[PDB]
Amino acid sequence: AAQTNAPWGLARISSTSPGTSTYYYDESAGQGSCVYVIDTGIEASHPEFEGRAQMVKTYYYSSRDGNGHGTHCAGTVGSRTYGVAKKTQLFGVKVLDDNGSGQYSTIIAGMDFVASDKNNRNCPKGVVASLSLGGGYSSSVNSAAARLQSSGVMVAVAAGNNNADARNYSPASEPSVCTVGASDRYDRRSSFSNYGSVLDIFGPGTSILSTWIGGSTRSISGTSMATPHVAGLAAYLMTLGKTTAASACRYIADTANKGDLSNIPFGTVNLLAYNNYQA
Ligand SMILES: Oc1cc2cc[nH]c2cc1O
Ligand SMILES: [Ca+2]
Ligand SMILES: [Ca+2]
Repeated sequence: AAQTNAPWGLARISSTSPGTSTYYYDESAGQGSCVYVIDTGIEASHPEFEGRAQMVKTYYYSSRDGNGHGTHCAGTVGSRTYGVAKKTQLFGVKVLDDNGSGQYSTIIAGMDFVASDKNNRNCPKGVVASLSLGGGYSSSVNSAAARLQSSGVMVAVAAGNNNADARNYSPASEPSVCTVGASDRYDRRSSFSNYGSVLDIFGPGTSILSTWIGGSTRSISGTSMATPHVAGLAAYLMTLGKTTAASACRYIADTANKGDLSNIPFGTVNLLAYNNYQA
């Protein structure tokens, strides 16, 4: 299948060169898999989700996304027009408030929640967890991320936007999960993207168009936008039967476009997420 005039990030992931505008993908499009977006919530009623999205847990007064960040990330994972895995099932867990902030204890609770909750869901092709969040190093937060991954969920986390070594940032510094850096449409590391040896892969993160609250759309930037590109790609590859939750990150790195990125510091991988689609 092919989405013509697709957002640059989607075209990039199914391309071997920058500057193309068609997103080529397998029609299975991630159906049968499930992706938990642990963020500010998801506007499930948005037309772009076609009823494939649902709030599953809040840690605040309401489960609605009053911020937009979570809805944006979810859209990149699996909305019809802006998503990587267009037929995946989306579950929202609101651990961040409408200002986009949350405390470590509730973020940890949200992760433990997902590890348990996936056991009551029908996700035959696999389960993915997308975490476009993070803060200063915390061994408890890293530990919660490692537990989720070991429970059998493919965990993808943002590297962070401090243009620094991701080793001092928690979600990102946990070695067992998939740490995602950001790149722009000219194949340069995004100027805000953290880097370092803990990064596993890079994904499109600068000026990413996706869904927004109020049934709208908006273009924003961040490793927060790169993360869902690979969470969505993992779901897509899992329903294709190419990999499993435990090895998806390594599989994505193994099959990535290598050496294409510029502005990559020595010691940081030069790998860009690639679906390897051949029609
Ligand atoms: O990168 C991000 C990190 C955190 C940490 C808490 N909320 C966040 C939202 C972000 O977009
Ligand atoms: Ca090339
Ligand atoms: Ca890793």
